[PDB]
Amino acid sequence: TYKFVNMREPSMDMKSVTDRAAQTLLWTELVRGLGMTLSYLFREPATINYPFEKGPLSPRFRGEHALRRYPSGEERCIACKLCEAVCPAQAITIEAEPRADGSRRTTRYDIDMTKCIYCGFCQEACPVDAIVEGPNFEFSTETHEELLYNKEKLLNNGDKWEAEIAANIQADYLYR
Amino acid sequence: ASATRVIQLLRNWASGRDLQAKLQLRYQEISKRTQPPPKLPVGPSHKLSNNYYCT
Amino acid sequence: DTRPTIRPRNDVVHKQLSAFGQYVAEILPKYVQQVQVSCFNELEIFIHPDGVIPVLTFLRDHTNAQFKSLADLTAVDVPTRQNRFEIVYNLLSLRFNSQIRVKTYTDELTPIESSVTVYKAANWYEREIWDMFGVFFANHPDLRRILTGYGFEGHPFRKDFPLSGYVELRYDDEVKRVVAEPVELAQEFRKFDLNSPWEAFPAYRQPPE
Amino acid sequence: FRIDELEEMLTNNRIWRNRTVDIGVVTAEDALNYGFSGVMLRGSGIQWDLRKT
Amino acid sequence: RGEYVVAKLDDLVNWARRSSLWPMTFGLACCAVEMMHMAAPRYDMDRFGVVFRASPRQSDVMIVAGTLTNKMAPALRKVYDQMPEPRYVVSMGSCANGGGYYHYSYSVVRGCDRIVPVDIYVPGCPPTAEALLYGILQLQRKIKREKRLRIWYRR
Amino acid sequence: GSDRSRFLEGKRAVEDKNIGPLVKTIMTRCIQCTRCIRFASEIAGVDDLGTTGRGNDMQVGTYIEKMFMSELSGNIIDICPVGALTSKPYAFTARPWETRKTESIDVMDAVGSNIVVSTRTGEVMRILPRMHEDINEEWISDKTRFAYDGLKRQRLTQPMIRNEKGLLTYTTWEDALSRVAGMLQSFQGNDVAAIAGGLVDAEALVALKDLLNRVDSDSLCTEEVFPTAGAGTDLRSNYLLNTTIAGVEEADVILLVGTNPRFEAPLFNARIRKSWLHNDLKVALIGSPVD
Amino acid sequence: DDAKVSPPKRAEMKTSMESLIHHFKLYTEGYQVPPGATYTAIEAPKGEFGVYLVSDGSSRPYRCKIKAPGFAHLAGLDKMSKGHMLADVVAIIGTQDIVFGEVDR
Amino acid sequence: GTSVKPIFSRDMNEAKRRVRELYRAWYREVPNTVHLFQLDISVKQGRDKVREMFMKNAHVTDPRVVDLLVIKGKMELEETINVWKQRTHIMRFFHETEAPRPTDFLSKFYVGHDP
Amino acid sequence: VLRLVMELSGEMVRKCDPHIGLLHRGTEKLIEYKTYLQALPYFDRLDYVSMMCNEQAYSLAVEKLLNIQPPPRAQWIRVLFGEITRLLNHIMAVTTHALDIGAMTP
Amino acid sequence: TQDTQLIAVDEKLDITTLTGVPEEHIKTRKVRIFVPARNNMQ
Amino acid sequence: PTTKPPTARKYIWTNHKFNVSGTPQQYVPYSTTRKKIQEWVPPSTPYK
Amino acid sequence: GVRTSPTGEKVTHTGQAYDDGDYRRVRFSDRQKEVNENFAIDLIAEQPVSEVGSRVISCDGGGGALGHPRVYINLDKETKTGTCGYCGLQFRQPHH
Amino acid sequence: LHHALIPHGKGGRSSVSGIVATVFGATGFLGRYVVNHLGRMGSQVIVPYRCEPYDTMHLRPMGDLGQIIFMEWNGKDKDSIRKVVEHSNVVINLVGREWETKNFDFEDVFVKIPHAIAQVSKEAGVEKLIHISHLNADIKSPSRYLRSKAVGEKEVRAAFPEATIIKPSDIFGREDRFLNYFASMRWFGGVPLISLGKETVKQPVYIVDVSKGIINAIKDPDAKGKTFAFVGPNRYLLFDLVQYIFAVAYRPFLPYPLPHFAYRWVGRLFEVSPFEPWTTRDKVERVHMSDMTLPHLPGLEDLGIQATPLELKAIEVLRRHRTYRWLTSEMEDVKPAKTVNI
Ligand SMILES: NC(=O)C1=CN([C@@H]2O[C@H](COP(=O)(O)OP(=O)(O)OC[C@H]3O[C@@H](n4cnc5c(N)ncnc54)[C@H](OP(=O)(O)O)[C@@H]3O)[C@@H](O)[C@H]2O)C=CC1
Ligand code: SF4
Ligand code: SF4
Ligand code: SF4
Ligand code: SF4
Ligand code: SF4
Ligand SMILES: [K+]
Ligand SMILES: [Zn+2]
Repeated sequence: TYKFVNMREPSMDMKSVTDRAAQTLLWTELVRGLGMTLSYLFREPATINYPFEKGPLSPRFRGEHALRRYPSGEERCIACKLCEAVCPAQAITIEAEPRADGSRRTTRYDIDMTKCIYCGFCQEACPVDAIVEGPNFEFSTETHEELLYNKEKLLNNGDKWEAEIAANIQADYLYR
Repeated sequence: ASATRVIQLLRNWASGRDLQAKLQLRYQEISKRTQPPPKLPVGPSHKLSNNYYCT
Repeated sequence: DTRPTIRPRNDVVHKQLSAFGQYVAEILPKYVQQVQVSCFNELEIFIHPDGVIPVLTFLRDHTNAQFKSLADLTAVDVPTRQNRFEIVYNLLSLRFNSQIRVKTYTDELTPIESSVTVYKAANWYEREIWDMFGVFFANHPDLRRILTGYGFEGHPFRKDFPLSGYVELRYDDEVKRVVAEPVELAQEFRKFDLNSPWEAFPAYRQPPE
Repeated sequence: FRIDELEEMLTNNRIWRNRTVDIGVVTAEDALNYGFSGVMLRGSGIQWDLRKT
Repeated sequence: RGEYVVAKLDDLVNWARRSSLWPMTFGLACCAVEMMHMAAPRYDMDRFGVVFRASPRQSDVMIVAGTLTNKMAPALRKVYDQMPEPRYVVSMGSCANGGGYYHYSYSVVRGCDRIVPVDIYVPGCPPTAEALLYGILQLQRKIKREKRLRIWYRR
Repeated sequence: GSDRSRFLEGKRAVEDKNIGPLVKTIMTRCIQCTRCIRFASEIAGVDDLGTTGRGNDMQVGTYIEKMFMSELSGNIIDICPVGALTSKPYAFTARPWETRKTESIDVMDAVGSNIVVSTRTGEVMRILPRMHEDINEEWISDKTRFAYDGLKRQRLTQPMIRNEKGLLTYTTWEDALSRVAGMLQSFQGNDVAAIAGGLVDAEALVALKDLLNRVDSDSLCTEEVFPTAGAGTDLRSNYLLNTTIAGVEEADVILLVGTNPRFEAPLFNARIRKSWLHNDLKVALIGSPVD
Repeated sequence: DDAKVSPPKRAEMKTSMESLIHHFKLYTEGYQVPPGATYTAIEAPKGEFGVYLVSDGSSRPYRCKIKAPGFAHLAGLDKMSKGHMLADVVAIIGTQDIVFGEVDR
Repeated sequence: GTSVKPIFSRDMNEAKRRVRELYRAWYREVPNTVHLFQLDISVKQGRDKVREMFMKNAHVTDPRVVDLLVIKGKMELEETINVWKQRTHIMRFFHETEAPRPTDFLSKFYVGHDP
Repeated sequence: VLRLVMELSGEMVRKCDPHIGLLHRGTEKLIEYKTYLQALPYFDRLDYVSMMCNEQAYSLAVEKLLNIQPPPRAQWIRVLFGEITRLLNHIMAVTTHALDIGAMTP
Repeated sequence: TQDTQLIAVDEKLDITTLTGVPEEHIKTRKVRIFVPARNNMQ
Repeated sequence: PTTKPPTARKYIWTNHKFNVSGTPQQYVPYSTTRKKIQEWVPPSTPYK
Repeated sequence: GVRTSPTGEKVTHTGQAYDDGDYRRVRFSDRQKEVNENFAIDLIAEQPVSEVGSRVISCDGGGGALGHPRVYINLDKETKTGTCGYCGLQFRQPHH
Repeated sequence: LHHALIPHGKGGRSSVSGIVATVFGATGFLGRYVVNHLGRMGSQVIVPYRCEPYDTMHLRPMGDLGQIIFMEWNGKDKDSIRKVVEHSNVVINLVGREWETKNFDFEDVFVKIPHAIAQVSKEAGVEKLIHISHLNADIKSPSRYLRSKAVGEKEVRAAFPEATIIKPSDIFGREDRFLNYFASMRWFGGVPLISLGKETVKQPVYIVDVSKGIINAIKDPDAKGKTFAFVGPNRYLLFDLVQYIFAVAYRPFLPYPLPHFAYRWVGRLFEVSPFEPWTTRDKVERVHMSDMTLPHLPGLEDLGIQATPLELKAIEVLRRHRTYRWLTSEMEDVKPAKTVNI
């Protein structure tokens, strides 16, 4: 099925021609829009007072990457390198090693934020929920080197945004 | 981000409609953001028998 | 049903498309080489290059064919075959709604006649191939480079062309302009070795020799 | 209630139409050979839409 | 002594610059659409004195919004080179900051910094509108911490 | 295989048995494919790797905490289908879908076993055997396999010259070649020599011989000594495994003149062992009673 | 439901062997696609949007080509305006609705 | 096998002809592209670059290849003439920012591992 | 990003010449180095006003190759969000067109 | 049977200058062909 | 958070930090790995 | 534990510490070398050795689905403590 | 060489050349250019600054990420110098002004600052230092500029025995304040040459030449201790030089005879402006002071660079001052001035 959009040709009686002549001469649709915009002027302005008020978000929000850790304090990352094999932009780099305790943690774990495209593929790839993307988006930096994160920076991110990530995961792990 | 009835009648007449039925705003009618944990369902081939991947 | 995951099979369209394939094979035996219809009901016609204009016209004009829409035009470089480049024409019918594909072959140098007249949409698509694969098109109205940067070289989609290209550009104050420099990556593309050494699909096994 | 609101501002306006009505006609026959698609076809008049056909 | 008068005067000047920076739009990809959302009613860039619309002759800040390709680079260079001082350039989006998804391309420069100086690096793919707005606020605080006439007087 | 597990019960866990600093052992991952046992019995010949118990509690190992230290032990890493046996020196250094593979030849032994170097990000991780069927089958010695770590240790990278006190201090290339050129130009004739080592290359052998020839210096010596009385190095038949490695697979009797092929050439001894097994070779030797 | 093509749910990930292996390979190698070429087209809001995806038969594709609705549009844009003013050509590129992210590829 | 299809030229003589007026156009172009593009190049050192680029592909002997170079130079000529090209792309042929590269084996050995 | 080299006898345009490539990323070269699962976001970033429509196209191609059909709920979510994408993209077109023509409020 | 003004061209193709590869990459670089040996771990 | 106490744990920071970029408390990237191939130490005894 | 370098820099959990000359330390002047204090090496050692009395013990790392994949460690060797490879808690028989 | 100092790469942005520069006072003229050659080859320069980093953003593009680290430094602070040069292998001194700041006297920026630089550098252990000082520097020159530069050279050489002192002649190149000086001299009426300027010979150098020479002196092994002098290929008498640049700019030339004391009066008048005086009394005492010839000083071509004649590269520098009447004109329209050679 389909509908013809513009076939409504006008009539030609005296009333219709008088109405059309009035609309053309005594500008009416012009006044119609001019009055609609007036109605929008008196309405309630849609505007959020940044940074005092922030936009609504969701528990699935993808933002700054961070390396979580177990309740015992041990980092969850076992350096399976699945996230490195998954990142479409290849922004993740890991070097692993047999630690002094033995658990295979990352000697190097850096995410190039300028290469990252913020997809959330790493977290869904992680089999221990080690790498995640925190709710933070307020990390606009001044130098390009500031963006290139390190393992220590990722650990600090996971130790600062931690109650956030734990609460969001608790509210989202059932969906995923 | 409701208004005065004097302004309320002015905007409606200028807009030529009853816009109070639904505004571009969004008040308390929104969905709650603390929904209970959803128990997600499963797919068809979740049985433990006659689930041979060959077929 | 019993097969809720496997995609539905539509054999009626398959048989009907095969009938039209025999039709078009009989109509133009001069250029047609091999017609076959895929399992998912998509027919492909392998024609000789000299039939780029004739066959297309027969597909564009014939009452019982009635294909006037150039969905896309593409080359698929494959260095193994003797004529590496293969050009695919995708046509869609309106009166007899369906998708047909005709495929021809050419090497780097042997030109392939430019459709344009049969389908005036091909023009820009045509340019892309020349600007992206090196396949020059005979008597194309304007075969200038279309996509890549100015004064470029090579044809990037060629499988021998490296992923990162050959030369980048950046500001130089010594000359007060953007300048082109040979490639020097800050971090090299790691080429992962996928494609596990175990056979996936027994149906499509290459015969031995 | 805002889709129609946009309509009333643009649809019947004198200068939205005058700047836009009957400028750059595209022939229905010449539309499909040019590889045009979507509303570009539907604007000219061919009843074609992948969502239905 | 002179620091009092010169500091008050240059504080006035840098405040005036800070509250009236005029973006030079320059949207190249989806980052442009996200910036456009950032000028929408919700966040309302225009409230902060930023005006979004600006010819490159009358503008203070360039937002490099999207991937910057090789063919683009001379045009962006001529645009910035004509930009009157002061001229702080903010790069939005992973693509413009450096590389991007298409980092290892053949016709995409690996960062706006290799083309033009970047004053604030805004990350995101795309940086959600309010993150862009926060980068703008960071540039505003940068303009606040500006000591031009102090350095002149103490050269 | 399937795409879902219907195992509703608990799994089985097997305690690990250490069998070296060369092979990582996680025996809960084993599938009892018995490849390791058969490799120990036939290929290596050290029959110490076996099975214990029965049923689902059958465990493949060594019962006694014994020390599997054959010259071909590392190859068990490549015969184990699962990660039950792995390489300890390389243990979780790189996921093998990243390492680029480059073919090369082992130089730790005169066998010249074909190998593949697995290098990621400009760094050598491990050495794997390549199939040749004439040199090394698909096995290499542990000495050949776990020798990459020597590359990361003490290395020479910058030219050094003796200072005023007699210590080798780092310097640029220019002065090093200048000193060498000067005192090579000073002395001609037999006064100039060169002793090629053990891991040298043939190309630099030719280059050094030709360079030393232009000053008529003809004392191009090498560490390993061969009796030059008689034919010496003049005939290829004198200094060569003439019958080739594969030729030992059809021999009848072999005499070993006082050698230790288990350590002199592990792959050659593996070939001798396989021919002894299948072709009932009667092997005899004269010399040290090495097992 | 077939886990060989779609990642398994996280519950069976951490409890079942099959799901663990399938997820490991799916995010390591991925679903190897049977060899073949397709031209899939849909009614994108700009216009008909198509992909010519040809796969050799491994974990990776061999060639994907993008039919974007705006490419043929800009190709015909010359015949589109043939005498109208400059304000008309900018009124044309509007319903021409050409985003320069897909035409340009 | 040996038999092949031409693009335009039949024999080395006619392709030799096409490169002739290609050089004609480049000669008549160089001065007014120097003038129009505000080049820092000089007229003579503009012409000799054209000559050296034409001499760069001296080894080519297959006809079809010669038609390919001539049509690519034709595209180059259009790109330059109607100001579609930009000054930076014109300079791209002249390697200013590119540091001089040594040639002798000794300098190659001094610099680093490279043939 | 756009370039129109226009030839005009003053007002009536004689012959235009658009120059695309001004936002050229080697995406078509980029796909055949990542797996399909990694290749998906390219389409998301390809026509960035109709994201889910491009993803629908690519996904439908992929499991058309695999002889696999999505579950019915997946189909319904796909069509619902593709239609939301249609609303988004049409809003783009109409509103930005009115902006070019001069109308700022819509 | 395929008349298109065919010409015997004995010398091998020299598409080198067409490919756009720089001089030192087309000269210095040495490429080897081979059948990749299977991973002995598999 | 008053009505929803976040789950407390030892490794969580006890003091939130704003973005420290710009101020000298900013983060600088650096290789977090050990050394590659290690140099050979020259001997200290005399040449003879 | 975090310790200071001879230069003064804070060593990392991996053991990284820029040496004396090590020209790549100008990056840290007027800045700081970001190091995390919560070392994972020692934050797992002080955890008590669980004394669960069975031959083979399951471990998911706590939190059920939120933990690591369920592994069955073997509490068989009398001379040492079994530990889950993912988390690292040391499990031992209650002195048999 | 340190294990992080071995040369690596191919001379590009990410090539590790093995140079850790300091380029003191690189936020101006040649400081801009040298960093380029240091940034293009790839080297972690430690460019310090006293102004606002705004006037340093133009150094950001000329270097790959992780290079050109910026550090705050103060002139009258040994600790700042120590911080900037603590980890370096070469320290490059370019700090030098042209007008007398009411706060910074001429000598401090030319002996005390260089002396402190040399002392703290030698204490730190930097291998090579390259101090820059005008070629015309004479102990008893009438201009205090050259005098102060001479005492600074002797002080630095005493403090740093192996410092590679560079004596560049007058340098031109984009923002030159020498070519643009006489070019803008039309702004102040007719060009007021002292005694019409028929008696002053000049030997200018292109800035890229001196910057490249500095780079080679860094790479040159024997450059330690020596003192190089940077001179151009040809030398012009002042009048014909001004003729040539005015013809290149196509602006009408109105030479104005002037006594030396009258130009001194004009320089004193111009020295009272509160920002960047267009000319100074010391500048007047410099321009009429012809550049001597110092053949016993090792020149520029011995380093390896080839001097670029002024005629070839005068177009770019004088192009802006050309009006639109001849803004479209090339080089060859202007015949090279009558150089007074040896
Ligand atoms: N033709 C020429 O220009 C010639 C120059 N020279 C010598 O070259 C050197 C540099 O010349 P040029 O670059 O043109 O000079 P500029 O004045 O253009 O630049 C001087 C450089 O040093 C810094 N600087 C200058 N004075 C001071 C100061 N008092 N305290 C701190 N930093 C300072 C500047 O930074 P900031 O702006 O922040 O002060 C800038 O980086 C001088 O020693 C000069 O005598 C020698 C021969 C010829
Ligand atoms: S979102 Fe995470 S996994 Fe995905 S590309 Fe970015 S860094 Fe890599
Ligand atoms: S996927 Fe998770 S566990 Fe594996 S390497 Fe990445 S962060 Fe570590
Ligand atoms: S950073 Fe992301 S959103 Fe921005 S242009 Fe690149 S792909 Fe698009
Ligand atoms: S080779 Fe490995 S898997 Fe096979 S029986 Fe031996 S230990 Fe078990
Ligand atoms: S990868 Fe193989 S060997 Fe390793 S745990 Fe999984 S199934 Fe076992
Ligand atoms: K194994
Ligand atoms: Zn555990």
